[PDB]
Amino acid sequence: SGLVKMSHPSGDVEACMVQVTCGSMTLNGLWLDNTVWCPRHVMCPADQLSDPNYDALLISMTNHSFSVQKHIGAPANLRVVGHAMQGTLLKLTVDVANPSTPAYTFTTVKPGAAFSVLACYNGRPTGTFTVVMRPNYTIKGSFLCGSCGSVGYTKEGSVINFCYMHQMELANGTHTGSAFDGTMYGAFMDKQVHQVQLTDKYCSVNVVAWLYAAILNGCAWFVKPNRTSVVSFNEWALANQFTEFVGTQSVDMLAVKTGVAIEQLLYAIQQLYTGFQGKQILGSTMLEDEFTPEDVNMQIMGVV
Amino acid sequence: SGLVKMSHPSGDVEACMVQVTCGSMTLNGLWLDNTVWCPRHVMCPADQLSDPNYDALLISMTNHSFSVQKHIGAPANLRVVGHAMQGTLLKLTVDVANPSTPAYTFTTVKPGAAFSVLACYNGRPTGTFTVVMRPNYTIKGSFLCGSCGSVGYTKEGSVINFCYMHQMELANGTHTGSAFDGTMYGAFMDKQVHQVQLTDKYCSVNVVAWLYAAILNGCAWFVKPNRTSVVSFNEWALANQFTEFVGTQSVDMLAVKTGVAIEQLLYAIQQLYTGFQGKQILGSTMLEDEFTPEDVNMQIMGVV
Repeated sequence: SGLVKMSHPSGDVEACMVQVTCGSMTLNGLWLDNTVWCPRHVMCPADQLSDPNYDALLISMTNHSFSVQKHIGAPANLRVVGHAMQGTLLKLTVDVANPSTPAYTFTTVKPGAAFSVLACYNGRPTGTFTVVMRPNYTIKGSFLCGSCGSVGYTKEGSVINFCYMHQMELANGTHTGSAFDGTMYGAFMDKQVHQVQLTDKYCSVNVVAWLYAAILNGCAWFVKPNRTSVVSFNEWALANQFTEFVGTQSVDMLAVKTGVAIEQLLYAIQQLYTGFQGKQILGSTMLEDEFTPEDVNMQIMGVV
Repeated sequence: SGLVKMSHPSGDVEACMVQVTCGSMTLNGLWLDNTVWCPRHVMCPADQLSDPNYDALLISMTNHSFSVQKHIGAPANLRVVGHAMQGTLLKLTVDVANPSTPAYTFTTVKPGAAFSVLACYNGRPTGTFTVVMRPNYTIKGSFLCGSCGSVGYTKEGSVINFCYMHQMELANGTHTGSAFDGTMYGAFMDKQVHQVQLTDKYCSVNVVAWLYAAILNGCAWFVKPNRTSVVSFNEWALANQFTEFVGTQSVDMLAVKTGVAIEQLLYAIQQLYTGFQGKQILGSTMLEDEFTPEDVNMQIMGVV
């Protein structure tokens, strides 16, 4: 038992991390097959970061403009034999295939979904943590200068699904990055200008999962017969900084196991959101929304 | 910026994980040099887990009684050529040295200290997370049947300091394990009998670090001129389920950087522990105590 912020083991992804240098900029890249992915702002002069012209920067580059170094294991320089731009990423082609390329896919995560991040500096992994894509298309991470190109991923068995490449800090503790089609989460521009974000909201389905997690761990004082329907809750949610609730089979599995209906927990939320008035739930005194139904099923019931 | 639950990259330790089987029990082991460490309850018959006689079980074993399998990378069976007991661990000697043995040490962590855990099942890493050794010598982890032998570690540069091998669940979400001298944290016995724990307490020095972290991230409403001395706070702490505060250079670095005295934050705690009365600190409405001064210095100020 117990529910904690859990990340995937990072070794498979560590073996794919490299350093990319262009001009007066160095950051991290992802080496899969003969391709190295990295943020395109590696091209920008380090003092021209407000409104860059990336199309103009690209045409001014040649293969010689890039250097790719692997540090992990034993050092190797990876010769660049092609360069292309895809949205806010560069795709560099190198003359050697990564012999440690995992089985992988690319995916785009939606608000409420969790993924692991491997934070890297100068091509060297330094830490890993798990985040949830927020309803305003940011993540609440921990990133400093040097961290761009750090990657986020989920896994399906042994298959790694790469879903995030780190690009920027929008406000204190508030971050975003690219999917591997080169689109920025939240459509934020990769330049240093003021960019407003939507307000953050509670991820209702994750709150419901965490309440089920609390029940499964001996904590159920908040459960009453009273019910709020999904449709009624969702109208309320929009008025009160909660996401609309969408049920899944993963949530249903928790309702069956506990015998507590989703609707009982929707009512509870509506009583609990102004505060627990002295009480605690799994050691917290506010609603927790970064544990997904899949996370709860995996950690507590051992189901994947 | 941003402060999150951060773990070390786990790849170096993944390469040391193996499966150990004895009798009707299988669990995880740690392979360093020619040694494989694992919990000694792998010896116990799966239906004799209340009061085992480990001395008697040991003498009934031979090298043939153990099988060690590596799954990571390409499978290998590691021939056992010696067995010994050290407290609540077995030390198995195998006929091949792990070619991926990291630079390492063994250490024993103290209450308030954080470390990374690599959770493993059947010799296969499944997740990683960070915990803090609690004041009652337990950790708040996430572990199921099959997880024993999972390891915890800190790092000093490239050196891995192994400090925890998982052994048992004491209560819901409440765990303990061995240091590598074979002593159990909290002196809990490796048998299935009722074992009382001391009450948990807030780790005051980590609360202070987190408040400094809040200041560094634009959150400082709780700072006032009022001060409480360390000696006065510590008398109070013992009456109110807080640890006694012990300053360190790591904390001093935070006080200098922010210009806020430790004593101002000790006063704040004394006002905040009954609740924040509607307010929040870095998205929390209760005191957070699992971020250490070193963690805050590393994540926010980039200092190690």
